[PDB]
Amino acid sequence: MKRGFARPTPEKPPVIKPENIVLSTPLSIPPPEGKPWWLIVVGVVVVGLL
Amino acid sequence: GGMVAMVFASGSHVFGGIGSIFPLFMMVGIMMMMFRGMGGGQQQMSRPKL
Repeated sequence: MKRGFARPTPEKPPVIKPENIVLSTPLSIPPPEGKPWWLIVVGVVVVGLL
Repeated sequence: GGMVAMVFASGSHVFGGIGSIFPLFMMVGIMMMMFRGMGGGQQQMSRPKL
């Protein structure tokens, strides 16, 4: 002998929510700008030699 | 040259012999800056970028 059991309407499961994400783009390396170092080096010598 | 000439006319005669190396080296340094030198942004192909 067993106890009776009637299955009711199923209870609500927790809802899943998708998400679409687009990644950021990496930074770009700064191109190599360059100073005319030798020019200012001759300068302080000339003004000094005077 | 006027500065050297002015001192010579005054009679100091300090630039005689090796003393003359000071005016000589200076005149060379000035020449390097005014004739070759370096260009601005209008001359993009500076040696380090090319």
